[PDB]
Amino acid sequence: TTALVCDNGSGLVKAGFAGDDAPRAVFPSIVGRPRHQGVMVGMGQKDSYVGDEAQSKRGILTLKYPIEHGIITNWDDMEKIWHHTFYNELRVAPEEHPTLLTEAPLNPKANREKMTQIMFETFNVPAMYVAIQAVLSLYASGRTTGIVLDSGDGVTHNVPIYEGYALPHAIMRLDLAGRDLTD
Amino acid sequence: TTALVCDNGSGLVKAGFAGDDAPRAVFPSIVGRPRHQGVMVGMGQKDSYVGDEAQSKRGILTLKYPIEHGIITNWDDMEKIWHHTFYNELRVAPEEHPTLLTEAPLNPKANREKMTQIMFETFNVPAMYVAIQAVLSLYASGRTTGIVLDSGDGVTHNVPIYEGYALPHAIMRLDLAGRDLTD
Amino acid sequence: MAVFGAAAPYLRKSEKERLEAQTRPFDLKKDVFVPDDKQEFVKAKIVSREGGKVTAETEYGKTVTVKEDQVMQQNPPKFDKIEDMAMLTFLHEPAVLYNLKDRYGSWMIYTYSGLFCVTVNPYKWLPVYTPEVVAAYRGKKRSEAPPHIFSISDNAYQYMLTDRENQSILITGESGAGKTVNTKRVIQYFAVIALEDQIIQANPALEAFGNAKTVRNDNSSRFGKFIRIHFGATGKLASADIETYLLEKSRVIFQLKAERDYHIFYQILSNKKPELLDMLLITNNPYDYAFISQGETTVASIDDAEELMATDNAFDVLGFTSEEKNSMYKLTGAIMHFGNMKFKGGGGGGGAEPDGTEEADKSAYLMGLNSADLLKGLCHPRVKVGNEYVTKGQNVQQVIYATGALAKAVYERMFNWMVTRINATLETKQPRQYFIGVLDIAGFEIFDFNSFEQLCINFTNEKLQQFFNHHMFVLEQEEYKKEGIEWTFIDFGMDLQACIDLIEKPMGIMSILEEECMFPKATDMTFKAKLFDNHLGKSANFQKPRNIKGKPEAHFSLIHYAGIVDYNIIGWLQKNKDPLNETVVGLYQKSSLKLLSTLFANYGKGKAKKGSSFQTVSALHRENLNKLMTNLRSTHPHFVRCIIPNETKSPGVMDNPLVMHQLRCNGVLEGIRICRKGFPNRILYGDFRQRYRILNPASRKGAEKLLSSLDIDHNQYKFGHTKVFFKAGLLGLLEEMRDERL
Ligand SMILES: Nc1ncnc2c1ncn2[C@@H]1O[C@H](COP(=O)(O)OP(=O)(O)O)[C@@H](O)[C@H]1O
Ligand SMILES: Nc1ncnc2c1ncn2[C@@H]1O[C@H](COP(=O)(O)OP(=O)(O)O)[C@@H](O)[C@H]1O
Ligand SMILES: [Mg+2]
Ligand SMILES: [Mg+2]
Repeated sequence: TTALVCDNGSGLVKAGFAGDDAPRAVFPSIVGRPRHQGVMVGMGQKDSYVGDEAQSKRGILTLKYPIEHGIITNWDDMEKIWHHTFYNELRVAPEEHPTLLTEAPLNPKANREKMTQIMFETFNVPAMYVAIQAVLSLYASGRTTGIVLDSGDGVTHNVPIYEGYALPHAIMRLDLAGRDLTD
Repeated sequence: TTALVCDNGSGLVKAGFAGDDAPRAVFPSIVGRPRHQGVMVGMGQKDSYVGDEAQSKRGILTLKYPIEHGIITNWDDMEKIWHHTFYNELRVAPEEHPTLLTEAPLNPKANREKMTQIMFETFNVPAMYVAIQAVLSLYASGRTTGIVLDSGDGVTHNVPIYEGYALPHAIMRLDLAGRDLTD
Repeated sequence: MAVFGAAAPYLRKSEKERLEAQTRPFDLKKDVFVPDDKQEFVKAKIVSREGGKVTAETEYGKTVTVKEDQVMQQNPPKFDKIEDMAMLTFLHEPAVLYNLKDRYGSWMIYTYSGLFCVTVNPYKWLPVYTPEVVAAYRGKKRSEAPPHIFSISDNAYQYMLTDRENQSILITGESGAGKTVNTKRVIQYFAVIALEDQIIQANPALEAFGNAKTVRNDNSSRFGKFIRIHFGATGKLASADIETYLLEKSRVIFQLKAERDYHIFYQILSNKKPELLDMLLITNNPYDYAFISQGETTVASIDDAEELMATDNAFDVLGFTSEEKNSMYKLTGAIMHFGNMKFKGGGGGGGAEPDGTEEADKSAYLMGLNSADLLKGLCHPRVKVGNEYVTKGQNVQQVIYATGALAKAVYERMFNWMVTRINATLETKQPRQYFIGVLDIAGFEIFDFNSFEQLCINFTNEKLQQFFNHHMFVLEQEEYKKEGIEWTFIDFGMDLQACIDLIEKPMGIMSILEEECMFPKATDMTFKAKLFDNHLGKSANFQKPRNIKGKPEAHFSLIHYAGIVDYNIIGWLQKNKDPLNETVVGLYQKSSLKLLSTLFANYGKGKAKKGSSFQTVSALHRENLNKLMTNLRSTHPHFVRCIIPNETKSPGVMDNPLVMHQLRCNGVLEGIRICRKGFPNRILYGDFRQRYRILNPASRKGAEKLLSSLDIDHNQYKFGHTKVFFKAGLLGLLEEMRDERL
């Protein structure tokens, strides 16, 4: 079999198969609901637009981000995002694909616990693992030492790694990110 | 055949084949252990860095000297030091090479006995001998009389020798040495 | 025997001569083999066994003494010159060597070895291959027909006609020892039984592009040539198909110090054609170029001038025109100039940019590409992420690896396209019914400086041997069920598969190397440490290396069917990587030259492919081997072994160590060892009666009564209904008591 690498991130979900040179699916992590009434009868509009499709109907939807700063705040929306990623984007059954997930440092333990519970129960993934953003970023850079500054849309954190050994007491986190810049 | 002249000392192991002008391998006598966990997988870090390698990884290791004041306090660490000296720095199998060891005057008898037992059992050297660090120094000076003051890193001592006859009742030992100066 | 004409002597000796040679002095007690220093063993007479000290007088007159624990009996006269090694009363490693030696002394070229066939190339013309023998041989079954290739060929033909299944022939031997002419005469035999000229005309293109000079052989072949000879519905020759497998790419870029590269480059540098040199702007000095100068510059292996001329003529008389030949020549020249590329790290940035461009300019002109576009692609590869394209950064090492991978890939595609063109030209419009396969592969080469390529070759040979062991076991079980004598059902595969599982399976040496080359900071010491941590003591085949006669270096040693083989880690990591560049392939597809055809394709359910960076030579090899085994296993196999008699050209003389090495690498010792653990000696009750009933002068009861009086233990024999099986010790005891009886 083959492993599946999904990165929820913040503001952009990116997923693909392991061993690939770039994620196959990249799309905003947005859940939209219609705020108007709807007069035409027979079209049968769906009650929730998820993913990049919500961008197309941006003008008649109330876009909501399931996560504020790394932490998931709307679990149902996150389940919808994961279902869309697994079915409508990769078109694969997670019943036979181990899943690698990415999670930022210094976060509530309940977050990881609920993530793993959802993955194991709702989708019945055979196995799964959770990793830190900084370690992966260092992996991709072809380096074994150095301090990595990861600044996404949710949170900006610095992690120093020396000879493959982390320095937990020196890890720094700051909530300033792209969303605050947009605001 | 040839004989190996190992001088454990304290804080600096120096060794080389007998008859050479100068010692072949000189390196600090420290054992380093990683005090962190390690995040990167697949590197396969060794659990103990011994010898000069530990000097290059000082920032992620805790260093322990196996010799406090002449005597050996951590026998596993000293065995690691001896193995590294025999198999890496010199790259010579001790199965067919007699060994000459040196130690300071007025040391516990258990130290010498255990050193001899380890050398005959673990490494199975054909033969070995033990000498005082002062008489060898007197030899190296091309003299046969006078007093010798051997101020190493662990212990200092004065040994008077006249016409090749040592005077045990006049040997003096003081525990002040380079380590105390560093402290 | 009169049917075999005047070739009868070589094919077999007359029964009268056999009887005449049977009687000669031999004392089984003290005529046993003795170890020797110059050779493994010598024929010598032991004066007596004085404790642990013995005195053996050999043919050379030496009186050396040997330890008593390594003495072993010798073949008696009545079983000398045996046709089949399976029937030898005492199965021993040098006994087969000496029997073959004395058989070639009498010029017995062909020998049975149970399931194997031993054929030593004669150095003089013989009448055995006269077509009259071929014409008059038809009508004889393998059992009665004495040893020769025609026997197994006819047996396989009969199987394909009657059992209605595909058959395959596997030939093993060193190139240049007569393999080519052996294949020629085999195909001639097939034609007689019903395109030999076409095959002969097309071979030069193949060995010209597939052979290179090594220490052992000056014309060593690497790729796994394979030929499927098809037949019609009525069992008549229809047409032939040709395929290639397991072509090595590492030889293109990396060469050992005392070895050359492929003959193509050296042949191209021949000065007898100045037009190609001047129109390709090729530097006439091989030293200047980087790819070739690393290895040995030149040897007196074969004169490249006339060989190149013959290859060009063969291409000219082939179906395609000269523009295509110019295309291959210019593409080979382009492959030659990729080594002149140089790159310098940017002063203010990590990315490295080129310094010189004249070589790049001329190369791009050659392929009809743009130098600026190629340099941008090499320096800044484009990659598709999601729905948008982004540029990736590359350092000097990565771009060098990419250039090497591109060169290797383009060469491989050229060779594959050439093979397809040759197959299309050879193809005739006859229907393709069941075929007969012919497989030629490199042997279990052994050096004192074994490396990654040798490891791959040895692994392939070990897999082939394991297949052979499984096939022989199946045949043995079939014979046992036919005879109703069925015991020891344990299969003979896992014993050799234990070493295989330490190579291809996850956590094996190959998998560990594949992972390690991915790690950004891998080094040889770390790789060795990981191997030692994961295999020393934990596996039953990984062990420490051994230092003998001042060998240059040894890192680790494996136990194979051919013995202990040590490999050198150094250099493996750098050459394992094969990272291809996608944008360069896209540019090639956009080119204005024929090259786009070879690179035409390269890299609702959502299957995932493999990243360019995640490309290693080791994996492809494995994949190729698998796609070969999934095919070769579909046909009934047959085995042919070719053994060189001596290093020198002088006929008759032999070098025992060379024969020992050939036997060890051919797996004959493995066959004899597998046979001896069971009951290799099987005799009919009629022969046993007429030869041994005089022992107890006086059929189930008679045989039981006779054997009960010989103090034969129950477990030393198997009592059957048609044949009776004996152990070697039983035969020796019977021989001794016959000798004392008479
Ligand atoms: N070219 C650019 N210039 C400036 N900001 C950018 C650019 N591209 C992306 N961003 C910002 O980066 C954010 C995306 O961050 P992302 O990498 O998805 O974080 P995470 O990995 O945590 O999801 C967006 O909100 C956007 O504002
Ligand atoms: N030039 C110097 N100045 C000051 N201290 C020195 C100098 N050279 C050596 N030392 C001290 O001597 C110590 C080494 O002592 P050494 O002769 O190795 O003792 P031993 O033989 O028992 O190992 C070191 O700790 C170092 O601080
Ligand atoms: Mg992120
Ligand atoms: Mg000292």
